[PDB]
Parts: sequence; C-alpha cells; structure tokens
Amino acid sequence: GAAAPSESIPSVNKAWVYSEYGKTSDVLKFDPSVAVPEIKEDQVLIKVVAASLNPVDFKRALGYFKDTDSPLPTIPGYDVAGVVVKVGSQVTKFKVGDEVYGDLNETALVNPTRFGSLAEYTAADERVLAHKPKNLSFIEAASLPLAIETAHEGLERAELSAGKSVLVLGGAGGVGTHIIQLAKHVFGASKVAATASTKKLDLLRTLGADLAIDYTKENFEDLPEKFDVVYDAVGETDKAVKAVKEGGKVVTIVGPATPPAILFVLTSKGSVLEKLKPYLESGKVKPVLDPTSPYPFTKVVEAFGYLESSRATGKVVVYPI
Ligand SMILES: NC(=O)c1ccc[n+]([C@@H]2O[C@H](COP(=O)([O-])OP(=O)(O)OC[C@H]3O[C@@H](n4cnc5c(N)ncnc54)[C@H](OP(=O)(O)O)[C@@H]3O)[C@@H](O)[C@H]2O)c1
Ligand SMILES: C/C=C1/OC(C)=C(O)C1=O
Repeated sequence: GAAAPSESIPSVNKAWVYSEYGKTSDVLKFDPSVAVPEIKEDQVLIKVVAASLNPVDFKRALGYFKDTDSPLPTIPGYDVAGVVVKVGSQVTKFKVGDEVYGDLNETALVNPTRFGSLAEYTAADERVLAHKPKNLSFIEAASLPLAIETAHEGLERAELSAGKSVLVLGGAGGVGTHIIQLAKHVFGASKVAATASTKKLDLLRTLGADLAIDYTKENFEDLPEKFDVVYDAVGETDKAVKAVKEGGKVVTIVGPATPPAILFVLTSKGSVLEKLKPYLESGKVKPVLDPTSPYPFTKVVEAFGYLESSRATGKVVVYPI
C-alpha cells in the first residue's frame, strides 16, 4: 500500500443527496458531481463498493435529530464496504489497497458525517473500520456493521453470558437476525426465543432461535416462560418488562424505555467487527440479505421505500456503487 497517485483520486463524484429534510421519496436526489470529502488525519478515503441502508438514514432525513445533525446538504448512508485509496498521516491500521468495512458514524445521532456511504468515495475514521473477511463479498460485508454492532452492544449491556436465556422482539430485521445469531453462537445462550410474523419463523430457527413466536397469533408477554435477557428491537418495552425474570435485564433500541428497560444508541467501533471476525470467517455468524438485495445505485429511492415498509428480512444493500 504505497500512496495512490494524487491525480488518480477525483475531487468530485456521484452521490445521492438531500438538501432539506423530508421523506426520501420527496427529498433524496441523485447528484452527478458532488465533492469527494477531504480526509482528516485519522481517516482513510474509501472507494465504496457497496453500502447498506438502516432506518436511521430515513429518520435522520426526516429531521428527527436536526439539533445534533451535521449541516445540510447530506449524502446519506452509514454502512460501507470498499477499498482504501488514501490514508491520513495519523493512520496506522490500514494501508492503500486494504479492503475494509464499517459504520461510518461513531455516534449515530451526534454529528454524523455530511459525506456518507451512498457515494463513489467516502472518508472514514480509522477507528470505525475493520478488515473485510476474505470469505465475505462486499455486499455481505456492507450489510453487517451498524446492525451487528447494535446486536452485540445490546447483548453486552444486558450482560448476556453462557447458559442464560434471551428473548428477542423483532428477530427478522437487520438488527434482530444478528441478535439471534450472536446470542446463540457468540454469547452461549442456552435458549433463544424470538418474535416475527408467520412466514418468517423458519428463518429465525435457521439463525439459531430455539423458539420462534408468531406475534400475529400470540402474545409473548403472556407466556409463563420468563427470560434472563429481553432485547427489544421493535419498541415494545411495556410488554418486554413483563417477560423478564427478576434480576434479569431488558434493553431496547427503540425509545422511550419503560424502566427497568434501558434504551441505548450504539457506538460504532471497528474493534467489535474485529472481535467477531472469526465467527464471520467460519460462518458461525452469517450475513443476512433481504431477497431484494442488491439494489443498483440508480435505485436508491426504491431501496429506501422498501426499507421504510418495515418488512425487510435482514439487510437492504446497494451495489454496484
Ligand atoms: N438505538 C440504536 O442504536 C439503534 C441501532 C439500530 C437500529 N435502531 C432501531 O431499531 C429498530 C430496528 O432496526 P432494524 O435495522 O433491525 O429494522 P428493519 O430491518 O427495518 O426491521 C424490519 C423487521 O422488523 C420486523 N417487525 C416489525 N414489527 C415487528 C413486531 N411488532 N414484532 C416482531 N417483528 C417485527 C419485520 O418482521 P415482520 O414482517 O415479521 O413484522 C421485519 O423483518 C428500528 O426502529 C431502528 O431505527 C436503533
Ligand atoms: C442507528 C441508530 C439509531 O438510534 C436510534 C434511537 C434509532 O432509532 C436508530 O435507528
């Protein structure tokens, strides 16, 4: 990884952009000539290969955290996978040519970058990145970071550990599919239960759920079984706190949290991806892609529309970029 010739890195590129808050179907526009971000000293520039969408992208675009957002206009997209093309003077972990992936924004809700991953090139902090596992495609790798890190962090916050039981509310989405796999294969849960609708129960079982609960037919909180950990990924903490054992832990990623449940917002860290590398290399934890993935870079508006339906199974990914 010698530096790229400087004239080989463009100063403008194609990206999706919005200049005012609103629905993606109204505000999200293709711009054939936006600035490539200049990197800071602790960042790398990446040639984006694939990007995933997350609900935060559209909630952000609606203006839900405008008071702590970065200035408009915005190029959306948190998740990235691609190839390093430039490294800042303080970077030590990556060199030009490294294949990398991560969630760009250390703090999702406070000063996320203006220059997101739905662009041909993007700038990323060294600290949010990890080396792409050789056995994963760029589509697969881009699908992972925000969701798998949120799954991981919520399970750690809930103190999950070997032999304990866990109930996952929303097992079939970007986050939930990882909550199940991590709980079973990384945290050593003795029993993993999870909720989804009728046609998604077999998927939950395939990912490691011992008990798949159809929420459209029955109410988990009325079951006599109670769990050491309940991880709410839907926003049902009122009910979640009824399913936990005394002294157990309930976490949510959708607020507000009814005590004793806690809400948190993930911190994006490349070190989490690195910790999980061996599970990703062995296939014990797999990426989960929605059957409609990938969407071409021309179809980003459609990709958001599908995500906004709340029906995605695993991840919506954009490729080729
Ligand atoms: N606080 C944080 O750090 C953080 C980080 C990431 C995400 N989030 C938030 O967490 C939530 C989940 O994000 P995500 O990326 O996993 O979303 P996602 O992929 O859009 O979730 C879609 C899935 O949700 C399932 N679902 C919807 N309502 C359900 C219910 N009542 N019960 C069980 N399953 C249900 C759907 O399955 P069915 O079709 O079977 O309903 C679908 O498979 C979002 O609100 C997001 O904004 C928070
Ligand atoms: C990615 C971060 C998220 O944080 C909150 C509170 C959401 O709803 C998100 O999607």
